[PDB]
Amino acid sequence: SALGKLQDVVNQNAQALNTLVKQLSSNFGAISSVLNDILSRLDKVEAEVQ
Amino acid sequence: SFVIRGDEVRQIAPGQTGKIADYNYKLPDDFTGCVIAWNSNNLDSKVGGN
Repeated sequence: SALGKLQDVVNQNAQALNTLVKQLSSNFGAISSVLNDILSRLDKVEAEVQ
Repeated sequence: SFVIRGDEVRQIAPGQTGKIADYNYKLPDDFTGCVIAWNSNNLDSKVGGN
Protein backbone atom coordinates (compact mmCIF):
# COMPACT_ATOMS: atom_id res chain seq x y z
CA SER A 1 0.00 0.00 0.00
CA ALA A 2 2.81 2.52 0.85
CA LEU A 3 4.96 1.40 -2.16
CA GLY A 4 2.27 2.86 -4.48
CA LYS A 5 4.57 5.97 -4.79
CA LEU A 6 7.29 3.88 -6.53
CA GLN A 7 4.81 1.72 -8.45
CA ASP A 8 3.05 4.88 -9.80
CA VAL A 9 6.40 6.08 -11.30
CA VAL A 10 6.80 2.67 -13.03
CA ASN A 11 3.13 2.71 -14.21
CA GLN A 12 3.21 6.32 -15.55
CA ASN A 13 6.33 5.75 -17.70
CA ALA A 14 4.87 2.46 -19.06
CA GLN A 15 1.48 4.10 -19.92
CA ALA A 16 3.30 7.02 -21.63
CA LEU A 17 5.37 4.65 -23.87
CA ASN A 18 2.32 2.46 -24.69
CA THR A 19 0.43 5.66 -25.70
CA LEU A 20 3.37 6.78 -27.92
CA VAL A 21 3.43 3.35 -29.67
CA LYS A 22 -0.41 3.10 -30.00
CA GLN A 23 -0.30 6.49 -31.81
CA LEU A 24 1.43 4.71 -34.77
CA SER A 25 -1.98 3.02 -35.47
CA SER A 26 -3.67 6.46 -36.12
CA ASN A 27 -4.47 7.98 -39.58
CA PHE A 28 -4.37 11.73 -38.67
CA GLY A 29 -6.63 12.12 -41.78
CA ALA A 30 -4.35 10.07 -44.12
CA ILE A 31 -5.73 7.27 -46.41
CA SER A 32 -4.00 4.65 -44.15
CA SER A 33 -1.97 4.53 -40.90
CA VAL A 34 0.50 2.17 -42.70
CA LEU A 35 3.30 3.94 -44.57
CA ASN A 36 4.09 1.21 -47.18
CA ASP A 37 0.31 0.91 -47.85
CA ILE A 38 0.09 4.64 -48.85
CA LEU A 39 3.15 4.16 -51.14
CA SER A 40 1.33 1.24 -52.92
CA ARG A 41 -2.19 2.82 -53.28
CA LEU A 42 -1.01 6.21 -54.67
CA ASP A 43 1.49 7.70 -57.17
CA LYS A 44 4.46 9.87 -55.97
CA VAL A 45 2.86 13.36 -55.62
CA GLU A 46 -0.42 12.09 -54.07
CA ALA A 47 1.45 9.71 -51.72
CA GLU A 48 3.68 12.64 -50.57
CA VAL A 49 0.56 14.64 -49.46
CA GLN A 50 -0.77 11.63 -47.47
CA SER B 1 9.79 21.35 -77.80
CA PHE B 2 8.02 18.31 -79.35
CA VAL B 3 4.79 16.90 -80.96
CA ILE B 4 2.34 14.62 -79.02
CA ARG B 5 -1.40 13.72 -79.48
CA GLY B 6 -4.13 15.74 -77.66
CA ASP B 7 -4.83 12.96 -75.07
CA GLU B 8 -1.16 12.94 -73.91
CA VAL B 9 -0.68 16.62 -72.77
CA ARG B 10 -1.62 15.75 -69.11
CA GLN B 11 1.52 13.50 -68.93
CA ILE B 12 3.67 16.70 -69.33
CA ALA B 13 3.58 17.73 -65.63
CA PRO B 14 5.85 17.13 -62.55
CA GLY B 15 5.59 13.63 -60.99
CA GLN B 16 3.32 12.14 -63.74
CA THR B 17 3.51 8.60 -65.28
CA GLY B 18 2.35 7.06 -68.63
CA LYS B 19 4.01 6.25 -72.05
CA ILE B 20 5.30 9.81 -72.76
CA ALA B 21 6.46 10.53 -69.17
CA ASP B 22 7.81 6.93 -68.90
CA TYR B 23 9.68 6.58 -72.24
CA ASN B 24 9.90 10.00 -74.04
CA TYR B 25 10.05 13.20 -71.87
CA LYS B 26 10.18 13.30 -68.02
CA LEU B 27 9.85 16.45 -65.87
CA PRO B 28 11.45 16.51 -62.35
CA ASP B 29 9.30 16.68 -59.17
CA ASP B 30 11.06 20.00 -58.24
CA PHE B 31 10.15 21.49 -61.69
CA THR B 32 10.04 25.32 -61.87
CA GLY B 33 8.73 26.41 -65.27
CA CYS B 34 5.70 26.53 -67.58
CA VAL B 35 4.17 23.92 -69.95
CA ILE B 36 2.60 25.49 -73.07
CA ALA B 37 0.56 23.38 -75.57
CA TRP B 38 -1.70 23.91 -78.60
CA ASN B 39 -3.61 21.88 -81.21
CA SER B 40 -1.63 21.77 -84.53
CA ASN B 41 -4.02 19.63 -86.70
CA ASN B 42 -3.94 22.44 -89.35
CA LEU B 43 -0.14 21.81 -89.88
CA ASP B 44 0.73 18.37 -88.46
CA SER B 45 -2.11 16.14 -89.83
CA LYS B 46 -2.36 14.86 -93.46
CA VAL B 47 -4.85 12.63 -95.39
CA GLY B 48 -3.67 8.97 -95.41
CA GLY B 49 -1.74 9.76 -92.15
CA ASN B 50 1.27 11.96 -91.40
